[PDB]
Amino acid sequence: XAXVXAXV
Amino acid sequence: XAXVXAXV
DNA sequence: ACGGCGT
DNA sequence: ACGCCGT
Ligand SMILES: *C(=O)c1cnc2ccccc2n1
Ligand SMILES: *C(=O)c1cnc2ccccc2n1
Ligand SMILES: *C(=O)c1cnc2ccccc2n1
Ligand SMILES: *C(=O)c1cnc2ccccc2n1
Ligand SMILES: [Mn+2]
Ligand SMILES: [Mn+2]
Ligand SMILES: [Mn+2]
Repeated sequence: XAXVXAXV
Repeated sequence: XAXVXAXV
């Protein structure tokens, strides 16, 4: 759920 | 995650 | 269920 | 010269 590199 | 030049 | 960078 | 995540 976090998007810091993927944003799932 | 660090932004020293890119800031991802 | 997910992965990324440039000055 | 630089490292981080939650629904
Ligand atoms: C988002 O909150 C989140 C939390 N845990 C994960 C585990 C694996 C893939 C993606 C995830 N996203
Ligand atoms: C994004 O691509 C990504 C990859 N690895 C991580 C590890 C810990 C927190 C955030 C991250 N983001
Ligand atoms: C941020 O903490 C971070 C860590 N590792 C990376 C590797 C590749 C591109 C971006 C990154 N960001
Ligand atoms: C920013 O553009 C950038 C490029 N290369 C690096 C290498 C090591 C630490 C920080 C960096 N920042
Ligand atoms: Mn990964
Ligand atoms: Mn580079
Ligand atoms: Mn977590």
